[PDB]
Amino acid sequence: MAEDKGRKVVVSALQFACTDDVSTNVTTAERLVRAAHKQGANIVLIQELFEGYYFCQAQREDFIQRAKPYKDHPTIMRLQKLAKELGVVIPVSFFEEANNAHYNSIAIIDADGTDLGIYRKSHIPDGPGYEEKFYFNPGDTGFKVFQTKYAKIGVAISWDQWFPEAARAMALQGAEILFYPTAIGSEPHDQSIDSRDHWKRVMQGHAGANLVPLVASNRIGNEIIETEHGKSEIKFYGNSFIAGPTGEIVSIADDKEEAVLIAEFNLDKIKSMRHCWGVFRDRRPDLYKVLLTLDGKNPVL
Amino acid sequence: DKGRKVVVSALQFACTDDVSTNVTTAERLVRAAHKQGANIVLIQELFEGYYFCQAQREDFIQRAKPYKDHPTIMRLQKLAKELGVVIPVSFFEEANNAHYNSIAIIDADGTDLGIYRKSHIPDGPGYEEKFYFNPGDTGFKVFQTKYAKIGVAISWDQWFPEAARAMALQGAEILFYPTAIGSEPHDQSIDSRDHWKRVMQGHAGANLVPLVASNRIGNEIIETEHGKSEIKFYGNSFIAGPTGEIVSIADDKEEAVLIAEFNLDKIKSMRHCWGVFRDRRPDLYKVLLTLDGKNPVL
Amino acid sequence: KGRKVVVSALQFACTDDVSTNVTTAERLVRAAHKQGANIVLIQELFEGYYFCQAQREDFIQRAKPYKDHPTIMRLQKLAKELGVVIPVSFFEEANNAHYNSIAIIDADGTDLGIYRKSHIPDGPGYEEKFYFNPGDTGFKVFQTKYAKIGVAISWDQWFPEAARAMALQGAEILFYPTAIGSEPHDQSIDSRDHWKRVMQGHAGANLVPLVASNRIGNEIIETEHGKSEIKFYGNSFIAGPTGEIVSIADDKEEAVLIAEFNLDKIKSMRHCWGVFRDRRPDLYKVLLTLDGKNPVL
Amino acid sequence: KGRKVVVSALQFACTDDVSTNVTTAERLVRAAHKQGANIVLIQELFEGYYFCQAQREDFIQRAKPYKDHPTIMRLQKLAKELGVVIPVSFFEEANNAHYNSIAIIDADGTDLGIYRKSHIPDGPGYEEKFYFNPGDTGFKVFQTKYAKIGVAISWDQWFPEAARAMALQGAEILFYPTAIGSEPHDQSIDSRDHWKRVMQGHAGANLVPLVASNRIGNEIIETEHGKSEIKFYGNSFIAGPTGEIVSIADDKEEAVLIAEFNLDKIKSMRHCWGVFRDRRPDLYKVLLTLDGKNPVL
Amino acid sequence: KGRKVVVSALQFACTDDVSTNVTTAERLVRAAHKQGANIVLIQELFEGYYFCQAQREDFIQRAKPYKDHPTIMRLQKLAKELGVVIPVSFFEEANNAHYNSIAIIDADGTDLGIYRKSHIPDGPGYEEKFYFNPGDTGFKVFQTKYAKIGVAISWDQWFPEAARAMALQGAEILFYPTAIGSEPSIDSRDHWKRVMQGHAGANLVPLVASNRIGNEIIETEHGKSEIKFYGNSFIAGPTGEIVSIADDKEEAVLIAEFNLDKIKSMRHCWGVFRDRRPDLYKVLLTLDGKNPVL
Amino acid sequence: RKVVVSALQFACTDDVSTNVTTAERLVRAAHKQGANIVLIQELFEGYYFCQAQREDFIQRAKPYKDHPTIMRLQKLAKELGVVIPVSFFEEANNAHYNSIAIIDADGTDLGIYRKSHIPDGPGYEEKFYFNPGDTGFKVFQTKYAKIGVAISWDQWFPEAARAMALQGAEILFYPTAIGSEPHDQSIDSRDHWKRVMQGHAGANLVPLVASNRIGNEIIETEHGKSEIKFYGNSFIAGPTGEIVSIADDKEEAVLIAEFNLDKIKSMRHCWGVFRDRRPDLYKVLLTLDGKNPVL
Repeated sequence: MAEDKGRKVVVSALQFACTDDVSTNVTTAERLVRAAHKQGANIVLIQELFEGYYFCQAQREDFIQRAKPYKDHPTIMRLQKLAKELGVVIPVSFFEEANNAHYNSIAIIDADGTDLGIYRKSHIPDGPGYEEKFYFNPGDTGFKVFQTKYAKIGVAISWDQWFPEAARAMALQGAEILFYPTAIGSEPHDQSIDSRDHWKRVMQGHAGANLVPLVASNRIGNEIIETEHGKSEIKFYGNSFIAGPTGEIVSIADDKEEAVLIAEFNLDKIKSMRHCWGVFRDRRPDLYKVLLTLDGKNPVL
Repeated sequence: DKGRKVVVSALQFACTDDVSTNVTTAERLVRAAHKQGANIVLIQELFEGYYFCQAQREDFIQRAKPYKDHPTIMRLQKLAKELGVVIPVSFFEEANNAHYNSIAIIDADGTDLGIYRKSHIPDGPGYEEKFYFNPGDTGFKVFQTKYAKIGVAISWDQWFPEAARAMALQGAEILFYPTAIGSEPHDQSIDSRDHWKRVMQGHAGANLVPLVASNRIGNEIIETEHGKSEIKFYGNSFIAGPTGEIVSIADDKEEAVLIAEFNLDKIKSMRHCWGVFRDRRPDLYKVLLTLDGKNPVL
Repeated sequence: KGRKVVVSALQFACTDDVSTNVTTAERLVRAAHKQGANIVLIQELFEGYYFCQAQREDFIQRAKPYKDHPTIMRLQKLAKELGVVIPVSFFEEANNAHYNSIAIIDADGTDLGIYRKSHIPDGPGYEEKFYFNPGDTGFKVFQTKYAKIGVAISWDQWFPEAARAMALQGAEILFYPTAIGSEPHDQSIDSRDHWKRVMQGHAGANLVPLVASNRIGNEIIETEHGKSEIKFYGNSFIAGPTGEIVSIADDKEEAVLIAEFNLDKIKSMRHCWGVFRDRRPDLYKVLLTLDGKNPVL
Repeated sequence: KGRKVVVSALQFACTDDVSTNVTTAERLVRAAHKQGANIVLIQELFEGYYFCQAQREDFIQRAKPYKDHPTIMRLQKLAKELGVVIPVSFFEEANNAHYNSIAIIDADGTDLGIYRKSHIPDGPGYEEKFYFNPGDTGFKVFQTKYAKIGVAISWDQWFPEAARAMALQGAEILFYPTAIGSEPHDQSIDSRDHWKRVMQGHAGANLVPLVASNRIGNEIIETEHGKSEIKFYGNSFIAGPTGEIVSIADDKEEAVLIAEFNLDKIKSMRHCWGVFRDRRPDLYKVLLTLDGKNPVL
Repeated sequence: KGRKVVVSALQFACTDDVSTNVTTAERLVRAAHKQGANIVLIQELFEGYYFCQAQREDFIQRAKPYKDHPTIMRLQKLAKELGVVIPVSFFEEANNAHYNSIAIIDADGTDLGIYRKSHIPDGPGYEEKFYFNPGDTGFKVFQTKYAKIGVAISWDQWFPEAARAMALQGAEILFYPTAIGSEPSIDSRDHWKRVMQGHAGANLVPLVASNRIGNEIIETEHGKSEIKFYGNSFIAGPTGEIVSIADDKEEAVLIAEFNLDKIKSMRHCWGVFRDRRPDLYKVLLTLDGKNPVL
Repeated sequence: RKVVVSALQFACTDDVSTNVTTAERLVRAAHKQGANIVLIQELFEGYYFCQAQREDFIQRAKPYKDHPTIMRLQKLAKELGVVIPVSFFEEANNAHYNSIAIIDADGTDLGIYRKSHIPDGPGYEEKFYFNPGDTGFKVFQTKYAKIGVAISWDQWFPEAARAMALQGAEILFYPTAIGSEPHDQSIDSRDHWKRVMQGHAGANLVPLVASNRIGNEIIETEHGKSEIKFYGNSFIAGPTGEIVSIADDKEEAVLIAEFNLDKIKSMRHCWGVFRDRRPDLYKVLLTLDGKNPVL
């Protein structure tokens, strides 16, 4: 009796705490990637801006200079080594310097060690605790998919995950799995804001509407940043998870543990399911021009 | 709790294949909803009869009727005006040689505010809608009622984030989806109800607007061109709030009246402060105007 | 005297094995070339059975990318070896979209592009809407070594708008690869005469010849509700520029049909007759509605 | 000899009451009119305190739609009465988008349309990116009774690209209503000389006059993390077409600045100077990057 | 703390004898170095009188090729001897085309490449196109031992786009060798400085300008033309503030130290480059404000 | 801005290459007489073929794209530095037009205008050949000036001149081929033709240029020989309508008038008639029958 045929891929969401020291956090990442591969993982997802604290609680001049070029990046070069050694795909999130522009970016490292390129975060959040608009130009790559040894994947970043347009754009270009490294928690100006359920439901919705699985890796722990106006704290709420192509959660972490989440998907069965459900056959792009507005009337240039 | 408040309702009932029975059933539940305080009441898809799209039959097409002087619409305008409630009326539209799965929005004073024509048309065993309906040519609309600016789409439209975003971008404060979905006659292992909820809950959370879904219940057996075909409609009518939470839900067999109050001033303030509309990137969305990921449609 | 072009319609039966059917196509293309053909037309979805009687998940996966398609690549070699133009019908996968498509191969083997079927039929026996996104190429014409040609697919042939669109853009000949027969739900529907008249109208109205290649044979497909059967009724034909039939096959024979046209003299006939001079696009806005009143977005 | 135009920059301190502040605008506009002004410029967001020191939910709901805006409508009445052109800065709600916008009223009261602020500043004291979508009108010029003018907003004034965009589309005069002062996290920043120089640069590069109107006063805002204070530094000015300052206000008093320009003489001095006939747009592609290599989508 | 760099603007009067002028350039480069200069700017076309003033067929001879240029080669030796970066303005012959050009020499004497003057006035009061084709290099930056630098030439000075183009590409200091004066009505010295302070301010990069001084009489098609070049060479900082300036009549050696790391951090925090909108800048690739050029 | 303009008036054979030799040699004399903008008569590539309605004549038409004649008149436009409008019979897929291409002084081809008003009747069976044009009226900005180019029968319609002058036209231009009628030798149209055009100039305050064919022409039709005598009277009119240079009905002519156009924009702008117009009252000009707007 034969196994069910089709390409299988094992994916992983990792969840951990960071210090504001880069060598410590990269060592933490190698360790969890290694544990993930030991559980059979093929593609492994590390959370947003893992090289340090989530520094965007402050709006500081000196924190802008934590950016580094994409070219010859020490963290990327090191994880390229790991990727080739274990035979796994590793997206690497980093703060990019590009002449006078800066971006929250992610380089996709393939399972032979090859850097396949970058995605630059398109949607940039703002407000207390999450002052990203001060640091990052809005991304200019557009939504991208990457052909890896195991799959065509879509990778976007954190706040991108709240936007249906991004998931769909990746899916229309052939993405077979979506990946969202993330940094999200409490909000220092209002301790009654607890966004964790809202956060999951919106992404489950992307998974179900595009009929693709979806991986989110989010940070844990409390971090305190010195700001222009005193110290500010966020408690990162974990809840890393993996969802299947109906938006079912197949694996989930809690709000405090370090975790290695693992799941297997038959990409050929899911392809077949995605097409028979028919949503991509029935879409109406002739009726979607209003999505190219911000205000419901006026197309942007 | 200061601000403009509005009470919405999802209804859920079984249909026969006789229009008079079904409209009497609708009148009964609209009155029950109003009794419980409702301002806007949502009746399910194609509620005038059995869900006839299980078959592909010449005679079934001639069930359509013109938007103009439609008797079912005209009768609920009288009810809308009597109770001062907004009532969207789903009907099978004939428009010269075109046909549409449509919906007419009656305001609380009985005024017909216009129509929306279903945009996304499903197909497959049990749900052969592409055989009857021209794909919709109104575009996604919003309507200004006495109580709120609302966005109404139809059934299968509910699977498409593009449709919810289009209504929200145009100022819709609450979304409405009358529906008819159940089992599928070619495969008894398909159970879409959780998948169906999750995708709608995602629209509500991504646009931060409340969302109302009225779905049919009961078994319906149609005589098709190839023999009997049966669907069991699974109910699960629900109301979701602006973060995607279910605040009110029905099971898969009970007749129901569901009721929720929403404060639109607070929800507006919340939707804006969360920031997604401030942060969208239409400059990077051109690929949504493709089907194949490469070629923009004409 | 003037530019002459010999066209051909092919009519044959299919199994559901690709290699068999392509072998068949190749055999008939060669036979037409031996009789002088420059442009040879193979029927719709000739790679296998007309599977659209069913609405099946597994049949959707018969589709294949346009890129490096093994059937198009095979027939490019044949085009080249023969110096003929060969429109190649295939079921296209393009990411999550799917189309009933056709690639136009020039007489030097060059893939000149594609047209994605625009009008998608539906109903018992012909459940095409389940399988194909409505085409997004628009109507096209293709400059080949012999002629500017307009190629659309099957059900497109019932629409005068398609023919007109092609002719306005310079098509000098129209081609319609086709799959059409009886209807499994009503044995009394016989569409063959109706089908011809409508196509003859297009030919007469635009003053351009027209070529239609249709399938033959009984096909029995297993569907969600049991067996379903179509007898395909052949009647592949070539019409001239006043819509007269110059060549026609019966409803069961395998056939190779040949006809020669003087394209310069037809052009001059088409201009002289006046219609493209007298068209009133100022008064045709209603054709951009479905319902006779509301223009589509 | 030629078309003369008298333009004015206004400068004043704002209170927390809308209708008080619009009356303040009315009084200074009347005073500019009396001294002969044809086009009068009011500072940015003059309806109230500069609220952008804070990032607050409730402050967002201070926005109002462009349609039937009561401050725009009141100012239309005044433009018509006095025969002056008045651009009106306001916080726009447009369904779920919000912008920092300006409506250009013509000397007969006619509302010519709006520009939405393109470049949105950020940082302590000036958290504008929390409130405004980046503008989607693009740079505009408006044809008024007296002159084609280019109006942009505040932070837009640091970008040579905006001033050039407007001059290329025919602006004869540039206007920049502004709100700028000290910064709450660093009392060592005094940007007023820098801010002047950058604008004087635009005037001189395009050979067009330029008007800037800036707020004065200390404003304390209750933020999400406590009181934050800006001292607005005035220095409203008018510059000539070589970038010379012809009129300038101090850092704490109300002012009405007046300057006359001969627009036909300046136009002629611009054509002669030839910079526009000598530009190299074939070499300017890199301006469509952020990072000096990748063109934006 | 940070990379500190000393830059210099030189100003002198030219004779119309080449050896004399190159000897003058060398004397003043050495003097800049003696005061600590790391990068030294010589004014445009310094090997002689400013001749674009005449429409003389004979002055076309003065152009020499980029390859093996006697003046460039001599200045290469001096760059390598003193450890200083020297951009060298010259009149380039290249194959039936001619350009107003400049070649960047690094502190080790390496020839890092060439920029060609992009904007060429077809004015009613010059036929400069007579000598120079419009440049085909586009705007460049060169990585030197001390800094990334952008260099442009004479009329380029007027064009905000050229300064922005160099800045987008990492230029940390801009250099503008020029030559400007007028007949013995108005004088453009303030207009010039204001436009240039403008570019430094908008890009938050320091900016060095070297302009000649002196009267010069050339015989021409009509007869005599005379120009009094007005000097005012200057160095400006990253907010456009003038930190050193020359007068209209004497030789000068201007010196200023910049901390390029502090300036980088200031430039990025001010935020102009984070906030640019290239999606709304297309009209800049038109001449007439409506039609794109090729 | 002192622009010089010319009307030309010459004989045609039915031979493309020779006729192009005559335009060549009269354009050259225009330019030697100081001409900036030089006009060439309608369908000058051969005889006025529209006396017959024959199928083979429709096939005289040519694509706009890489047109033999356009391309040669472009080399010459470039070399002399003169602006030259070029009449030709246009093929466009199955459509056909009576069309004109405006060539600037650097040889630059600036775009086409397509004859809007199509004559009909004996000798002038133009409705048989030409689709009514779909370009609209057009003003081409050239190096020398904003110019208004329409074709032949267009000269009869005040709306066409008025439309061109609302769009910035400083000069109007009309290449033409009119003369005797073959059905009725009593009909003399030369004074009537001159006068209608003079009434436009006056009404818009813009100079006007009408170039026209001379010489006799027999065409073999579907019904026998057919003869027009083309009467010239190629003329330049000023902005009051006064004719300033006028050719005869018989001989080859090179006309010239200098105009101070910045001075004529002042005469016009100051006369007040454009701002005096009442477009709220002109809806009736969008009907054919005097009450039903056309769709």
